[PDB]
Amino acid sequence: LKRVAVAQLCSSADLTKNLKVVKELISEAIQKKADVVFLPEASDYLSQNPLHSRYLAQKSPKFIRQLQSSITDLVRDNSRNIDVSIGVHLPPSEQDLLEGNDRVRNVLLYIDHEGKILQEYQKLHLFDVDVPNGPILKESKSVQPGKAIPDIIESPLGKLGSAISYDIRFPEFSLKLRSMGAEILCFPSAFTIKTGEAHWELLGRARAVDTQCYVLMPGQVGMHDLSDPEWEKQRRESWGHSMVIDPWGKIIAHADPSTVGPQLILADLDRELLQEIRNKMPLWNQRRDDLF
Amino acid sequence: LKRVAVAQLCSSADLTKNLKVVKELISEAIQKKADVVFLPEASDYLSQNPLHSRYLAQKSPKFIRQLQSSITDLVRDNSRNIDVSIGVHLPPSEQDLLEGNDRVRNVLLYIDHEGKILQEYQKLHLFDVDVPNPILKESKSVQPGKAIPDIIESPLGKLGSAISYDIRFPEFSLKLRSMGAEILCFPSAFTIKTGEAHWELLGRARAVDTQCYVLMPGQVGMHDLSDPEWEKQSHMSALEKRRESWGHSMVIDPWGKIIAHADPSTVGPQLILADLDRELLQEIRNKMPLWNQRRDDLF
Ligand SMILES: O=C(O)CNC(=O)[C@H](CS)NC(=O)CCC(=O)C(=O)O
Ligand SMILES: O=C(O)CNC(=O)[C@H](CS)NC(=O)CCC(=O)C(=O)O
Ligand SMILES: C[As](C)(=O)[O-]
Ligand SMILES: C[As](C)(=O)[O-]
Repeated sequence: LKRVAVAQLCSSADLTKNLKVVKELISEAIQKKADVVFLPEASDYLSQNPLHSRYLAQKSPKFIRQLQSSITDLVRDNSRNIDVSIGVHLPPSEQDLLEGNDRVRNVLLYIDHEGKILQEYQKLHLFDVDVPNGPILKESKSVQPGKAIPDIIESPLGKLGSAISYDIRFPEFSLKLRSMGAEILCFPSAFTIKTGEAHWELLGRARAVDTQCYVLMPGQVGMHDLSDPEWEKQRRESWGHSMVIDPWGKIIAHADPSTVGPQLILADLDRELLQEIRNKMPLWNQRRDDLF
Repeated sequence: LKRVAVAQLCSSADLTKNLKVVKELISEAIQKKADVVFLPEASDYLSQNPLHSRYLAQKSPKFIRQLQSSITDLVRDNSRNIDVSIGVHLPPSEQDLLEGNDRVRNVLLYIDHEGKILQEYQKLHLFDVDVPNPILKESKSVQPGKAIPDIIESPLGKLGSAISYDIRFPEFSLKLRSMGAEILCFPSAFTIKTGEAHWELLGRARAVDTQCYVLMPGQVGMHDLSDPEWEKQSHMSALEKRRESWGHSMVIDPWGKIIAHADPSTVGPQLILADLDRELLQEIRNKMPLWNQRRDDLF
């Protein structure tokens, strides 16, 4: 049994305020003896519009640098290792701008105990959706789509496949990650209210059952304060309900609905249980690759 | 508003008795103005073992011919059309036998108002599983299919067909949608343990993944598999001579909402109805155009 921490937070437009919350949650995860802590999509910031996102993304490389140092500081101060999986934004590359693409990158970072960035997964599927009884969102206006399938990470919990929010809606991605050797899948998200109440738990449980993997789901929660009285002169609401799901689709950890804002949930991952399930229903020996 | 009927029943090893139940359910569906009726996997029979299955599959063609005739009779007698989707077994062909394959075919039939068979879908993924808290191995008695089922232009809209365990392989449902499906059916004989766990989850998930209406006809109850004449012939003792099914038949919309569900407080056969709305399906697809956003450059 290995210990995982899944964080639930509420990003603002303020990167310093967010970093403080992120640092405390990681510190809390170390004390509760988790080997990896998982934090939601857009943990660095959420923005009012495409232009505000481009503005804040410029501050993101600094945010990341300070995060890396905080991890090494906390590892040393606590006398135990931890790895960090976190959703951030990134500015366009120098090539990207000359190439005529001035959009930010929605990225999931994996940072080991040495503060070393092991993976930068850029979101493949972008949220361009007219939410029924909800907002009209077009992620592709401010965000550039990723170019590659992310590698399996040999994590302290085991083999990890990573994805971001809307990626969860495309089963072929999760299936491919299992084919590559995933034992654990993560879906850090800033999930809307209306789709969240409809599909969050459903999709999380389905992907766990479909792939026979543990599924980790860090989610943003509540109404986001996008207030920026520096950018405004000189709406977003997230579902929360962060959870951990076993390879049989059972919820084994869930966020406390009462407590407002930042919280941490804990679960112990069992490799024997995972192997038992895959042995009893060997789906990966039963696919019809000849046809599909 | 196109009306579908989904049937829940409890198959025995007696094809004559099973046919009677099926005829009554189709008759009821016509009276209730259903345009298509969907019946479960193995509506012709369930068997005690792989040998029993092969013995019984020999009676299946006669079951099917009589069913075809009943359909045209009922259509005539009610002056109203209905199509029928029903799971049966079929014996192996001469070619199968020539190749050393004497296993039966687990087949989903689509039969039209004229008694004409438009599709025989042979199940692709066979249930070979250690059920947590009876070991089942479908491939001992059943040969896997080799074809992807065509989309059927049904009275309700474009139909994709699948059988039970097929539901666990999302790429199959995704393919049906890619080929133009608006409705998916998963006629089934699902175990209690896996039904409790995953029946509702997988039905709803497939609905949401594909943005299709999902139809879920299920076997229910403890099956009576006794066949004294076969038991005599194969020389079985009492000790030599179990199946129980989940039921919970349902109709799910493209957003994942259960809109029709079997009544738990009735034993044996029952019919559920739902009026399907193509406009709801189109609206959902327009607002979240998943099939315009897939990454086929990578998958
Ligand atoms: O805007 C940013 O900066 C980061 N991107 C997000 O927060 C996006 C929306 S634009 N959230 C999702 O895709 C969640 C998926 C979801 O809600 C569903 O699949 O139903
Ligand atoms: O023996 C026969 O005649 C065939 N009858 C069946 O009921 C078959 C295989 S034994 N059932 C399933 O595949 C149900 C799937 C299921 O229960 C799951 O996906 O967990
Ligand atoms: C390497 As595998 C058992 O996830 O197909
Ligand atoms: C259902 As038949 C015996 O006509 O193939």
